Amino acid sequence: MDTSKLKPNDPRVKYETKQIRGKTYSYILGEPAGPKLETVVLVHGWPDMAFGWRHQIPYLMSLGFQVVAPNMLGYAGTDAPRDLSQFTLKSVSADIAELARSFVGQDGQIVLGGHDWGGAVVWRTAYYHPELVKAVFSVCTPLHPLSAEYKPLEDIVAAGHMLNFKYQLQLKGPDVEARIQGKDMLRRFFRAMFGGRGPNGEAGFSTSDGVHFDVLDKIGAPPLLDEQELEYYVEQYALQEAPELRGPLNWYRTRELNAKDEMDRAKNGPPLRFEMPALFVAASKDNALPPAMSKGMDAFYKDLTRAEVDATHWALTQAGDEVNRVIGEWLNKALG
Ligand SMILES: O=C(Nc1ccc(OC(F)(F)F)cc1)N1CCC(Cc2cnc3ccccc3c2)CC1
Repeated sequence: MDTSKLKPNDPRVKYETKQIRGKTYSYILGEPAGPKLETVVLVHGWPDMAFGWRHQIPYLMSLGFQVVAPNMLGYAGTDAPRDLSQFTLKSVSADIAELARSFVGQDGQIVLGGHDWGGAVVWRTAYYHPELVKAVFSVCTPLHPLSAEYKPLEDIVAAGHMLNFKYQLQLKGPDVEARIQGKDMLRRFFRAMFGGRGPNGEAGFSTSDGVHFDVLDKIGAPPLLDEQELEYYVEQYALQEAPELRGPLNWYRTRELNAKDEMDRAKNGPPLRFEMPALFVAASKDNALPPAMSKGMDAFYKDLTRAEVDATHWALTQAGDEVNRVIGEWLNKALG
């Protein structure tokens, strides 16, 4: 089988829509070679897309897995409700359960794979729905404990803490949504997000000030995306209603919301415990989420697998041939 990465609107996959929990959920369906072992749900992050697994989906299809990878809430052909409560990691965990059970049955079981914000989803979905996650893994994103207190992110960086998150302030703010609308800003925006730099090495994104709008006129075509996926990321992001990034940025506007759900579970609900197999693929140059943040991840697992790729936050495509190698071998022994 052709195990190369997925090309834009690749014929080796199905582009299907399925209504779940009130919204339309676009997804890609990558189907196995021969009789499937399992079904795998792949979850991207910000500002990624189901297409962000181009190196993984065909590889997992070639391993005999049925692969579904949905565009999440706010991204591409999936709906973006106005309700902030729909972008909480809980409700979206409830989404992934319904989309899974839409494919393997209510008693079925799934190998869950997420990354970035989707990396935080698949742990939540493994926490909320352990009836279903036979094996869960996350790339770049390590487990964060259930939130017990809510602090506005402004107050946390005002005391010098969590400065690696100071970009969500502006992101959650009106700036990125108001300034990046239409194919033209989105295109330059994606040059920025995927490693673009300007004539004097200005970066379109930094973890402290987020999107830099003054550089994005000057920023070149990206090292981690050819022209056709950059134009595929923009053709697909234009699917959302202007301002097209309300949904994609909405994943950052739910700090207090997720707090209320997890303060509930940190006090009443069960503790953060994973008794199903788990892989964690850290990316070395993930300037967004450093591999030190993984820290005391392992004290929450019966059987956790550690891994690390010398790569940026965009580990699915940069280190894709090394990531596919890592997930495959872990999947092979985790399921036996
Ligand atoms: O913003 C994120 N990723 C990202 C950042 C910058 C990017 O631009 C580029 F990297 F390309 F330059 C691209 C993606 N997140 C991904 C992981 C989420 C999981 C999470 C949730 N809550 C937490 C609460 C307390 C402690 C840790 C927590 C971690 C956070 C947001």
